[PDB]
Amino acid sequence: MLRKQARQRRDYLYRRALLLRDAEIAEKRAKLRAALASGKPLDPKIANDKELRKDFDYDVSRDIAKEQGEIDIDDEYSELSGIVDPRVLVTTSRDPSSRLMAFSKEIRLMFPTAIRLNRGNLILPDLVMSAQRERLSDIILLHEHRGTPTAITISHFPHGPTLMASLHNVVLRADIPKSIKGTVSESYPHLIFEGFRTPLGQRVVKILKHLFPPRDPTNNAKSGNRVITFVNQDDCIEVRHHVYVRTNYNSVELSEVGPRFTMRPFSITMGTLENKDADVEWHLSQYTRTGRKKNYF
Amino acid sequence: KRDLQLLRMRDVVAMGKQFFKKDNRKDFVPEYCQVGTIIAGATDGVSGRLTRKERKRTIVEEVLSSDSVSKYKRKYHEIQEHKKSGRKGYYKKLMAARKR
Amino acid sequence: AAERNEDEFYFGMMSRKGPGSALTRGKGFTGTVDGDRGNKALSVETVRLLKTQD
Amino acid sequence: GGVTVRDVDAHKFVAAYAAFLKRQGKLPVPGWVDTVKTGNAKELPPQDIDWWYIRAASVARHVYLRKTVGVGRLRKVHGSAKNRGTRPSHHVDASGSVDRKIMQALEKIQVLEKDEERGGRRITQQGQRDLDRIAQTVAEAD
Amino acid sequence: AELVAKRAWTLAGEATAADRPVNSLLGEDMEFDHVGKPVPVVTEEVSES
Amino acid sequence: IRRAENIPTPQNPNSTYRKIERPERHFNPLRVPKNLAAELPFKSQIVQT
RNA sequence: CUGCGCGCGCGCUACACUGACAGAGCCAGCGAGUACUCCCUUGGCCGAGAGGCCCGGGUAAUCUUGUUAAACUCUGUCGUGCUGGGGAUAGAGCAUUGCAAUUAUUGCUCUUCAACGAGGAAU
Repeated sequence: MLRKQARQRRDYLYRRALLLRDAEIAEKRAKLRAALASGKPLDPKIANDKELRKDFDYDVSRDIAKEQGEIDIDDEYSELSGIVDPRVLVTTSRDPSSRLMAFSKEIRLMFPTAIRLNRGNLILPDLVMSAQRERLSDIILLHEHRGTPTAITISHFPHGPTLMASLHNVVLRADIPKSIKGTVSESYPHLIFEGFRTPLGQRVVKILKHLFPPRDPTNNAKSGNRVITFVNQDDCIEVRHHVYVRTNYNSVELSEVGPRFTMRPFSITMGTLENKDADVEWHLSQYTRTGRKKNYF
Repeated sequence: KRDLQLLRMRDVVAMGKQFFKKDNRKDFVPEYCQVGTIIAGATDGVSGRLTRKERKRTIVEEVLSSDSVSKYKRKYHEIQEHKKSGRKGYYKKLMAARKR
Repeated sequence: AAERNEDEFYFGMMSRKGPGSALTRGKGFTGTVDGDRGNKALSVETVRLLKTQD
Repeated sequence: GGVTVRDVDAHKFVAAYAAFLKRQGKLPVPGWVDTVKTGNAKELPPQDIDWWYIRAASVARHVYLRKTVGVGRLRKVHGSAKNRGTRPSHHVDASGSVDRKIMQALEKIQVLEKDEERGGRRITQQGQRDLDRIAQTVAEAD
Repeated sequence: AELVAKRAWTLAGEATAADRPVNSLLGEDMEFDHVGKPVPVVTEEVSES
Repeated sequence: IRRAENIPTPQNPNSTYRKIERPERHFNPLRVPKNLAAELPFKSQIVQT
């Protein structure tokens, strides 16, 4: 099994590098197809390449399929997108506190298909090993400061990305009394994402919305009574968890049911939780000059 | 072999007073050699003739019997100071001055 | 070290001593494969010759 | 048959040797014995009262079983946990006056020797001789 | 006398913690650079939006 | 003022520029850990006599 | 005492007999460690201890370090008594870090010996 995970990760990295070179060529091939249909004259370096024309005659059709959106990009999520229900386990750090364990339970209840695991004495490579051995889609690690959580680590499996984020303004479910709160409904939640516009924003949108099981698309625009909101300002994604009734065709009553975060991501690594030496995709550039001026996501 | 190492280092032997053609092959030992001795020029025999206490066996023995061996030692000790400049006795001294 | 085939077979493994483990080697365990210093176990006739010379 | 001390279990050996060093009457005892603690990491002094023989036997066997050992290793060996009261336990070295004086005592009795050739203290050849002899004696009681 | 007297610790360029009095920074009004983005505090307009 | 009322100019010996004797920086060699050096494969195993 | 908005939260240590103490057995694993330097430190003395001192190995699977770690195991002492459970508070002394230790940095010794007898409702 382990040889298959290593081999498939190496094949994925090689295919991504080949896609970089092929994109450098296919930016030139899309000018030849647009000039053929519209008749505007093109560059001589493009029109006088015999290899480009000879291979263009075979590779028209994938460019047309990408224009129509009929195919999907080579990704770690596009293999099993809406086919499998992504199972995900939430774990603490090594010796958790009682409020960290209740918070772990609360963000377990945020996902309708998640499970929680007691860490105890569990070495982190064997944690990764057991996740790949039970075909989990995601793990989420939690770190507390003193009864208040300060970091999440959302890792996609078998070889997918980590998003490590630091938590702020955490208001737990376990602070309000049982007369006012209650047992959270476990229905498949709607999701809304607000303010993600860069390709890095669509990356974090993908690795956050593939944590939830896929919604049945027959009548999802009106059915379902539970929503989860990820909205970012100043690249600190703030998340709420509401439950709603549609009290009229023009009005809706919301009710806050879950914990509130404003998590800020500081590391997105193309590689799982065990790989400390995985190649990072983005990291929070503090101690640079304009790293506080520039806004990502 | 000492004589051939001396012949490839004969620029260093005459310390800048006489520079030589930079012939630097990978192997300094040629395939065919023969160690000989200058006999005599019949026109010059008062100062172009090494005495009995200077006709030595090898070439390295002649270099060592010559002068400026103190000059070689002076240049070697300057190189040794420049190469012991900051390596590890320096860091042992810094660590001792911190620990005191 | 991560992407290492556990069944690899070079033919220097029949003429080298492996890095072993701390249990098999002992207190003198570094992960470095030990090399030869050039010495060899010397037969009795040649040591008879050398000791006659000494 | 032939014998070492490695053929005899720890406690009955060290007790046999303790009873022998005691009986012998040659030993030096410093004098600050009884009024001393063994370590800063301890609460009470030893309960045997005359007990320097127990550590002398334990030291001498420890040295027999290896090349060379110094005062620092013995302090580290004979030390244990100190309760820092209400703050976590930590390991703490034992006293180097005890062990160094034991070594000097057993040196003057010719059962161990200085080893400046490598450092520390080595078992004496006469220490091998007497230790192997009492180790035999222990197995002869059994 | 002011020109000949010793400079104040604010007018010396390098003020280590031995020169000045104890809590003497609280009485000063200096500007300095900060590092990194602060975290946005959740205010009622943010939760309403 | 200083020449009249006889006070020397303030001079700091830590402030006066000096020549700095820099030894050549030599660093230690690489120190590979024992478990990594025993786990890495045969073609890249470390050979130390 | 951090944090959140005398009150609050995370904690450490206990109320002992599956124990405290004193000998004695004696067993890990992830680490780190000194160049233009004083880091990790064995051993030898001195010291009750903390520590001091003389040397020493290591830029390290090579030396510290088998990190002889702690619960733990054994043979003793104590005997249910706030008891030798507990070790707060406090006096006096000796040391180490540091330019500096008063509002007591930390370390050791003697002495002082508080609450706490399993935590209530709840959650």
